[PDB]
Amino acid sequence: LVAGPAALRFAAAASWQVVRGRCVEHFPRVLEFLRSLRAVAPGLVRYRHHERLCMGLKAKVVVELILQGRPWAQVLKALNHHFPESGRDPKATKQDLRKILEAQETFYQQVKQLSEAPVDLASKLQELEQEYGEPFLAAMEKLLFEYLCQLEKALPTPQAQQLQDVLSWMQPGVSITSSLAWRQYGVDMGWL
Amino acid sequence: KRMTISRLVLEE
Amino acid sequence: SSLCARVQAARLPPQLMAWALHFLM
Repeated sequence: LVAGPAALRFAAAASWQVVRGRCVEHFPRVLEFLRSLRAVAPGLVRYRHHERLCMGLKAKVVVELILQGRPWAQVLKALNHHFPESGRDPKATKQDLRKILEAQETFYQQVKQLSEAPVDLASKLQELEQEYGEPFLAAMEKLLFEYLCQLEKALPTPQAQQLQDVLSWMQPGVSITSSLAWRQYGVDMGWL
Repeated sequence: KRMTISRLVLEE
Repeated sequence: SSLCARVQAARLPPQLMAWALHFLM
């Protein structure tokens, strides 16, 4: 169990596979990672970049619960968790904050109106599914890619060997198969 | 149209 | 004092690390 650049790259490689594979059930984990990064290094990316990605991840979590048929009581609990009532960057501007706050409120009201079972609910769910489908997810993945590129710039020279070293400490005496997610992260980040 | 999360992610 | 030194001194939550390492393998 580790820290430092290796720990950041482990969570980045895992998060990169989660978003590429569209594994919405692990999107909350990507959110904690990005929230940890923002707390220590707010200068990695602009505030608008960070919040666009985080809100996209939150919205998809809520949309997925709706599309999988979860009870509306559970949809609304996750909605209020990820989008609560309340409530920071040298260029954490007002125009970007306006658009960020505005996007939250329209999504909140959209989900609330869906939870009241309007007569055209089925039509609205197919619109919601398109609205937060493939093109939305591709743009989201692009935001994460640029975020992780900024993380790699702030880290020392990568070393591809750490994952196998760390996994052997956690699981001594057994054969650990090389992680494809780890190797794909190194390819996408341009590792030697 | 008021800004949505969708359009905010898609823009720029 | 720099961003690089600030990032490389980061410590993530233990449960986030546990999830990440198991997810990769």
